[PDB]
Amino acid sequence: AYTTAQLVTAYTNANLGKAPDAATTLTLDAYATQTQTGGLSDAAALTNTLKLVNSTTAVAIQTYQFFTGVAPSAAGLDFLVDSTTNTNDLNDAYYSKFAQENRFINFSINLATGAGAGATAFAAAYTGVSYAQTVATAYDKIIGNAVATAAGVDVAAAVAFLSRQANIDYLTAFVRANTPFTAAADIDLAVKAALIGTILNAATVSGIGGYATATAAMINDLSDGALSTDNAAGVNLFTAYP
Amino acid sequence: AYTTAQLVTAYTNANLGKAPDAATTLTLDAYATQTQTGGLSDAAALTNTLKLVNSTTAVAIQTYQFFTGVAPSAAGLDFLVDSTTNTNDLNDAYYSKFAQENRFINFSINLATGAGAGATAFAAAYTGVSYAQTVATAYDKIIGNAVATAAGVDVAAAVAFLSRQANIDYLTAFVRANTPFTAAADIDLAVKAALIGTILNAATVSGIGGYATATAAMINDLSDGALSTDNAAGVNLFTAYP
Ligand SMILES: [Ca+2]
Ligand SMILES: [Ca+2]
Ligand SMILES: [Ca+2]
Ligand SMILES: [Ca+2]
Ligand SMILES: [Ca+2]
Ligand SMILES: [Ca+2]
Repeated sequence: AYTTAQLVTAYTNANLGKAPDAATTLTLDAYATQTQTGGLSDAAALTNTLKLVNSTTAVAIQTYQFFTGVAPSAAGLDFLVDSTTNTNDLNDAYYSKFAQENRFINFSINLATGAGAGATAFAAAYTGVSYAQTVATAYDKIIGNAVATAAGVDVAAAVAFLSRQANIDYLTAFVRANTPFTAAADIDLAVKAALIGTILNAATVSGIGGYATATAAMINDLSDGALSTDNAAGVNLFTAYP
Repeated sequence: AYTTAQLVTAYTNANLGKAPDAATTLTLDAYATQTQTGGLSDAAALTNTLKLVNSTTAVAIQTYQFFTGVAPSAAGLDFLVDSTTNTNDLNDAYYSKFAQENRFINFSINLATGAGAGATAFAAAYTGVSYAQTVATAYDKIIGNAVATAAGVDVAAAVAFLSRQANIDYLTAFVRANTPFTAAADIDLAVKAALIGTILNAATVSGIGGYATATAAMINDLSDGALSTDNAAGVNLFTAYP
């Protein structure tokens, strides 16, 4: 049985010091009183609280891992998610009109195709490969192929959907309008980045797959105020949370 | 848990020093990260890596064994698969437009009907025997008859399929067009060679049978850089890997 004042601290630390909106406070309060009456277990209530921190936090953990091979340190996360120093950060004014999806896509393009940390590596790895293959291989890296089938979702139908011509056309226009790229190679390269972003979203929303399960456990550890692993130059998800 | 840099060395040695394409690197990378998250066992990941070396390598091991009675030595394999000296080799320019199937057929005709090593022996063994019998006996030699039935595949339906008149007609035209044979006996002889080739393909793609299981174990041994058996004048599969 959690007091509503415990669920707010659990939410605050997950959001790295951003105190929840008036609306969500009411949501948390419901989760509290549903545990006092035994209509909800303890672990269940805490999971739902941390599900609300998806857009703000999970966006920074997951993308950093996929592109740079390592999730950001606690100190680093602070900077990306909720800080005094970064004027524009994930839970700040700049981003208040981006949905969940467009947040993932934003982060991806930043890290991948720019002067971002992942540019040089991602540029060499995904050169001269087709849209179809980009999606198929990435799907398996993130969500697993065996895991998805056991979970009951049909892989083939999903991969086909992501790589259909209509989808690719939509992104091409999107990337051309938004990003300052004009070269034919860089646009091609950025579209792939946006696709992987779309997959990361699709993963974190369903809870299936290796990436999603590890990120969940990192946020759980981050909940109580202190991050146990907290290597100075980044925490590799798959090492730390088996 | 394999690092993606381990799976590439495992692939490279199997391909005898040919470094994988950009596309396949992405495939291997997925297999790595699926072992770090425990959505895939270790042995399973390594098998799938070596499954990718089928077209290049397994083609040289299996055909040599069937026609000359012995798989090529490590030094020999180098020459056939990936070398400086042989301008045209299996993982080189000449063969880049042949599918898996047409590779098997190519190797078979070479070794069997030409001035190839197997010509004299294969010529005496398969003279004055019908298409039906050629297929039936070969099926049993390669895939086993008991083994296939236990595996659940119905033998009778498969053998009939391979020896139907339509199939024979297709090959006759194929052999006439491609190979420099004009005599009525040599064409007949080459068609049989092409049939056995087709069976070798059908074997290595399903994983059933004695030939396929032994070739798999030879490639596994070849994976780590050094071939244990490595007799100078050839390795007999069935002796070395029981
Ligand atoms: Ca803070
Ligand atoms: Ca701020
Ligand atoms: Ca902790
Ligand atoms: Ca070599
Ligand atoms: Ca060569
Ligand atoms: Ca060895």
